[PDB]
Amino acid sequence: KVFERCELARTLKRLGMDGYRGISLANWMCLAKWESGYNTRATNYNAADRSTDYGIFQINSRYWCNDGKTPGAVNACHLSCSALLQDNIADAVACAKRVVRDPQGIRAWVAWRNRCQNRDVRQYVQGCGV
Repeated sequence: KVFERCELARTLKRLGMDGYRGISLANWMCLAKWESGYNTRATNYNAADRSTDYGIFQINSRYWCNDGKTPGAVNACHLSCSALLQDNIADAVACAKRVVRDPQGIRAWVAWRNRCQNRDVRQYVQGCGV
């Protein structure tokens, strides 16, 4: 599923993401926007290390979910990577929360550092009623 902007903002708010571990909804929107264009079925294989990024947040198989084909990988979210490809994003959200419970927080995603950090991210949630 490819979410429309405001639809996703409200979906994330309903799932408890607004201010989760200090991260505003607009930061999560900026992250989803740049990671996948709000696309839950997006996948990205990383030839260099044999891992794959899954879903709307492009969560990596090396540490977060199990896809069985990533060498010496772990599954910190304790989910099959398939769960990160559903139209319903509850599991992907549960996993993104797990990710940010670690020290780095939202900084875990380099795309967030490149396109969201220290930027005016208000536009991602404007007019969405969140």
